[PDB]
Amino acid sequence: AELERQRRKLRDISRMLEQQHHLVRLIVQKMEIKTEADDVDEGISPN
Amino acid sequence: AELERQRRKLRDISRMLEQQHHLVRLIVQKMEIKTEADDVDEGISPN
Amino acid sequence: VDYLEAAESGNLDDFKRLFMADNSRIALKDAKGRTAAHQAAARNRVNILRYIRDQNGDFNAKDNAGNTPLHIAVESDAYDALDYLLSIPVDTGVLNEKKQAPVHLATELNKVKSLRVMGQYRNVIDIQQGGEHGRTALHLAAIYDHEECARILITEFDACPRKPCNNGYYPIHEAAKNASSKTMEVFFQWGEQRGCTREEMISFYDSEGNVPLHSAVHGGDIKAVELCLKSGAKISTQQHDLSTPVHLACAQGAIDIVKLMFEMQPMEKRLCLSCTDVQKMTPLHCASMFDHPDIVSYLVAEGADINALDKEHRSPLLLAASRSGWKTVHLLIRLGACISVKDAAARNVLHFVIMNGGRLTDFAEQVANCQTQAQLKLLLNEKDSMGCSPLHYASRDGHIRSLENLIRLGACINLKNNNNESPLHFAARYGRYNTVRQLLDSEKGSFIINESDGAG
Amino acid sequence: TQAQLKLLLNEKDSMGCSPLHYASRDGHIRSLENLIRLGACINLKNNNNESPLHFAARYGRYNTVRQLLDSEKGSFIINESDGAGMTPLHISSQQGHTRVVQLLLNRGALLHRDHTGRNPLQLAAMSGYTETIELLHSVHSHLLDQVDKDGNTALHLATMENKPHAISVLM
Repeated sequence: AELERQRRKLRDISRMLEQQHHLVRLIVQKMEIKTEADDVDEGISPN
Repeated sequence: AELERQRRKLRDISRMLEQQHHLVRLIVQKMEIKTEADDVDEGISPN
Repeated sequence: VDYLEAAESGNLDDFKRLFMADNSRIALKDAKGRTAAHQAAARNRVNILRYIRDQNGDFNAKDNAGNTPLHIAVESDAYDALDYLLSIPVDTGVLNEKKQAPVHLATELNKVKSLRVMGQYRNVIDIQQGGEHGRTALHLAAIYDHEECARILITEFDACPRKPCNNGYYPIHEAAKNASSKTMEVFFQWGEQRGCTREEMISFYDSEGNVPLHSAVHGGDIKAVELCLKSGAKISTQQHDLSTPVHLACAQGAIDIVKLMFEMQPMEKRLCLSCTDVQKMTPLHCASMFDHPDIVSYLVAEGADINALDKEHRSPLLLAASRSGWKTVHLLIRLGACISVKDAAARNVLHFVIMNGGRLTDFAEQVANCQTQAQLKLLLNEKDSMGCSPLHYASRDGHIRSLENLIRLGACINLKNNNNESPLHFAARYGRYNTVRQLLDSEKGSFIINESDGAG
Repeated sequence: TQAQLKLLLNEKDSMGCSPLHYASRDGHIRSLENLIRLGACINLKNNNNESPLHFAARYGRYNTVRQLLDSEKGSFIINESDGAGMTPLHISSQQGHTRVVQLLLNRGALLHRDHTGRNPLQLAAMSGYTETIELLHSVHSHLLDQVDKDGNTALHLATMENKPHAISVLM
């Protein structure tokens, strides 16, 4: 019955951590152009 | 008996990571108004 | 315990009475911290060893590393005691814990005069004796660059480097890999006077076919190369991988060595420099594969074959672009690259620029300045084997920045591959959001918003 | 005391490791430059005949490798064996450090066998590192199917110790 304790790890990393990536990309928008992130596009890789 | 290794993943993401969301929201408070976060309220969504 | 401090200090006729008391203490040949009576010859006790020879003591010690009585003397400075020890027919072939005969200590530790003491006897010992990995006593004079210990061995003990180790290497190979520039000099000059000549050492084969000019550029020493060229080595002798020394240099970027061997042998530049090995790579391929933009200036000036094909059918321009060397593809274009070649999957150079993240604005700026641009922008619309033009490769892999440049230079938007798919069918399929958005708001965006494919 | 008391820079311990071995083994990029600046010996070998570059390639220390090579005596040590016969291209690819074997190839590390007979792709296939097999095959494509002294290919060696992810790639 531990399967409900397999979603409590992804309840937090998909609402806080996935938002946490957006907060810091909001910061570096205002100082200097990053090269790795904002030169590829969103989506799924073919390989 | 692996159920005690189902709480060691949420011992860290609820004390460091949940605090980590607060540290960066403390940073962007002092530079520029973010629009997605500080226009909704705390709590649970109905859907 | 009485003869321990007696044979080391007194060593004459009262130590021998104390060793007669030490044999009366327990017995002769008793153990100690080191060994049985090994401390006599360690302090050059000739008369105490003569009394040990008078009482017929042991001549084979096992001092926790099997350092025998002859090996315990040469490890210290015991130059005179060995002259009595080698007058006695003692066994001179026991190996230590590190697999060393007493000859392999006098060269590895640069004991110069201890070899000369062994040289007056010369018939009780063996010079072709297998050491560590089967390295004979002249391998270890070639590794550590002990030129004088190699000077003694070859003219007094009468040796020649014809004894390979258990891996194939000859002593001319080990001296050339380790950049022993001084030790190589005494083989080619002072080894001539025995029967192992210059033209015969220079043609030794390794376990891979390495002539010792191949092993002169594994070591990267410019002085050890020109010793092999003065002795008459050709730069055309191929390995088991069919590589010449001009392939092995130029893959290191040794600009000083590739021009040096072209000065000493100007005849071979026709026979090499068009000398495709296994994998069919001319020496110009090997210098552009590893991004060396100063050798590929030199090799074309010496009359190279700028666009010679290979296995998998790649020009040196395509080979230097698949490795993402972008300093050496700007050089080949301004030097006569013939940009029309296509490899085995019909991918031209613009396929490799986009799929390796290369910058494309300054690439097209090179072809414009090199005046090829008159009408050589038909390779923007040039399909590969699967029909994919280079605008398909941009939309399939993200690359928002280089997508704008293909549209700005006038690539065809609605160009279809063999399954009749436009690049918008690629962009929508892999979820590329910003790729879709900047295809649609260009020209011909209203024509392609609702367009079918092979399936409908 | 410095008149000549900098011979303790080249002074081996019980295991033969000079203090430049201790720098490369444990990272320490900042103190690695100071030993080289003060004139420590680069190619000094311990009791297993291993230079510090053999230590740096073995533990995946990227920036340690990069600032050993572009000093003086960096062309002498890029392809140098050890007691077993392995170059630093063998050691780095055996452990599967992909960014180090990428670095050594771009600076012209040549290819030859070790004492067993194996090339750098035999060793990366003995371990299960299927990221280093695909790198080495793209650069040097001829060394997929050559044998060692026992006649084994790269497929026998990955089968003798049960790496099923490195068999589906080698086939």
